[PDB]
Amino acid sequence: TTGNMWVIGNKAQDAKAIMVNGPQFGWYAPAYTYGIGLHGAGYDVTGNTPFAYPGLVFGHNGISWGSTAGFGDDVDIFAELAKPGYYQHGEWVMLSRKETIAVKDGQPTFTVWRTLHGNVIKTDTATTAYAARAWDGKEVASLLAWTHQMKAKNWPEWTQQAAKQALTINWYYADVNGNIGYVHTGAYPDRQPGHDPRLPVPGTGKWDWKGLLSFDLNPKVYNPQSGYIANWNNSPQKDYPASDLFAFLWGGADRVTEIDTILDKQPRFTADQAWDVIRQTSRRDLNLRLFLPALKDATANLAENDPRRQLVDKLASWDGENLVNDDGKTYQQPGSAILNAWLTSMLKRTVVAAVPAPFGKWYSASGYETTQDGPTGSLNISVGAKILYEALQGDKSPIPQAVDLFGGKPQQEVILAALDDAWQTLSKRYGNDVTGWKTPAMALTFRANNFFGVPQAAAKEARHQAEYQNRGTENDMIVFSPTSGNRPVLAWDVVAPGQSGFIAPDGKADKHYDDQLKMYESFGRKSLWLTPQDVDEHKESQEVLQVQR
Amino acid sequence: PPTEVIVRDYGMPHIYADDYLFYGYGYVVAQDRLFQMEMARRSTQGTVSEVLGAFVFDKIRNYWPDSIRAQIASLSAEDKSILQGYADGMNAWDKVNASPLLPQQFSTFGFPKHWEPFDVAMIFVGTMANRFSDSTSEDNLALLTALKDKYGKQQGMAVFNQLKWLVNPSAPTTIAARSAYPLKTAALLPRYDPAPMLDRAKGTDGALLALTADQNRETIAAQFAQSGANGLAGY
Ligand SMILES: [Ca+2]
Repeated sequence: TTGNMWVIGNKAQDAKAIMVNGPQFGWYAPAYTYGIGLHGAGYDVTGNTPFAYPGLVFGHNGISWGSTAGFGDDVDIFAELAKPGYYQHGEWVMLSRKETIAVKDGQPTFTVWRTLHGNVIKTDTATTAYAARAWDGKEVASLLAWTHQMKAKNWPEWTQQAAKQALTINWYYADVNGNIGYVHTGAYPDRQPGHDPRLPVPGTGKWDWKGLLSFDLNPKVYNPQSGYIANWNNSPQKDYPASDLFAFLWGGADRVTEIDTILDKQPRFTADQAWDVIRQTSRRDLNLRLFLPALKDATANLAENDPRRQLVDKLASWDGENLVNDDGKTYQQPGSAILNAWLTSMLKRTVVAAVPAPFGKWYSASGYETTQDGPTGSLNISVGAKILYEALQGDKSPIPQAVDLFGGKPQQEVILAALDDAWQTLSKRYGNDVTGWKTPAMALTFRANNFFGVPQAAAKEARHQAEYQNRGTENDMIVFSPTSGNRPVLAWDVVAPGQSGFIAPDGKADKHYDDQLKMYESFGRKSLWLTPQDVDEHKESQEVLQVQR
Repeated sequence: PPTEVIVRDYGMPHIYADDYLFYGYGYVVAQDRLFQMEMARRSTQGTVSEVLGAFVFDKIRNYWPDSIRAQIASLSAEDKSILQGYADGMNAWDKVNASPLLPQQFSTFGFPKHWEPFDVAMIFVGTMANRFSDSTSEDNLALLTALKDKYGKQQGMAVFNQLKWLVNPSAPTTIAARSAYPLKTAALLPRYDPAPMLDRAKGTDGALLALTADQNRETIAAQFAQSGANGLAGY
């Protein structure tokens, strides 16, 4: 539901292409994704797929593919009404169904309303009913699109399945000859001129969608000149407008730079170096690069004994990677704790101050603070930080500063004030000698509850991992035409805790209940087999059914 | 034999068949993940409280199932075979009910039933579509209303563009700028006087909290304030 990818075409070493995918849906027990190989009836695939969808969201067929979350505006809200269940569209037109909910140890009823724009989310009686997805009516087709693309053996046969995929999803392409591609897929609405997509529109007639934008408009690239295609839920393409989610922004501050900077530090990549990026990005502090110039020059005039400079010198001597100590409960460097403090104080003085309470709670987060069991998904630059970053840029930002976030004061003054806050709160917690600071390392968990918050295992089955890693729920890599070896394609992945979720009534766990769980933690990986020899040579069991019809 | 269909490696199954292939798939899944898959089926359809009692979350029932029913009904016979076969595969592994093979979790939680093509479809639609491709907070109008009550109509809307910008040309893009995106009413809207994002809460273990409506709102607020889009109340 976020997640990352880097396809490598000119940029591969000892191979023709390397696709490394790392979808981030959170970490669960049993594993979110499911390994499967399908052979016959047109298919010839191996990979792993969320919730065992018939279609393999991540795999290869001897071309490879993957997905990240697109985050395009494919959903708009129509503001429809004291003639109940009717709405005006110069005439009084609702569809309703009745739903009763059975309850185990309790009592059973409500109605759901649909307009010609869609389901009614909310009725504000003091004024209006709000109800529209560009992909409505194409859900199953989107499923069968993800299935049929598995049979594709070239760019055209692939893209014509991409264009039947109606949800906002980045798809990716690589093939045996070193060709790579990208299609920000999805149905999108052809809006009226004047339609602001960030806010509802009236649903009285004049603002209805004209229909769907053409697939010609869906962002695409094939064999780009950079020799790669990187993404971490960032803008597909110039002038491409994001989803309307208030907490979501595509600005100058973006974590995908952390990928891009790595993929430009050297001319080519082996399949090993490509996989090694999961490690690098995993432990990478995402805010140091953004705010360190500003901190560096806000404290340039201070003396060394000044705590506010001391903090910044500590950040200045840091490579921006977090490694947890052998005790398994602390980081080697206090950098993130420092930036978390400062950033929290800064947002409280700028973005939050400028927003009327209680909406300042939307922009308070420094993007670090988390509960004991560790982060629920990936880590990102927060919406507050991003806005702040545009303000720190000033006239270098294309964004018009309607309200000054610095309240008439110079940047350096607010920056220094937040450092003083940071120092007060951090010197209280870990004491007055910075070189002794043992700041809490972030942990990771494989929660026994699915993303809905509904249990999919016993509370006991939750698994722990000392080091949180900012990486895919699973990671898969495909390498095409490797110079060494007899195989045209080499694939790897890792489905932690393991392939099975089975526990027998006597409480005996399956052999493969837990055998990838240490593999995940160490950035290891198992091989994916495609060919009938490779499969048979590594068989552990073999069953044959007769199915009638 | 034409009617013949499984080999396993770290436990990963490979299916061999010569046509309705997805039966094999359905089968191996019901062996490996029968409980997880049953609780995805209940989650995507809002039937969780039928077995779990705090989850009346169920009121998911954010979609129109008759639409999805009708989509399935108009499929080609071959497309339909995927869904039909996966379901029948799952159902065959009847064997659990004949020799309760029953995952411990069913016993612990106190209730499996057969599947249909709808259920299978619904696993995708409940997750990829109704959850992940459905991201809106147009919460935005409530922010706008409050922004205007503090700065005035004009300056409010200018501050709204500073916080939720429509486009930003300095943003890193996967497709390098050297193609671009060729496609280059707020004052008609009523006021929005609590933001819906507050009526969505989960605890640290990821479980739903069963708070009161007031309390839930207070909680959602509190944790979003602390952790944001990447926290327990994030998206
Ligand atoms: Ca919208």
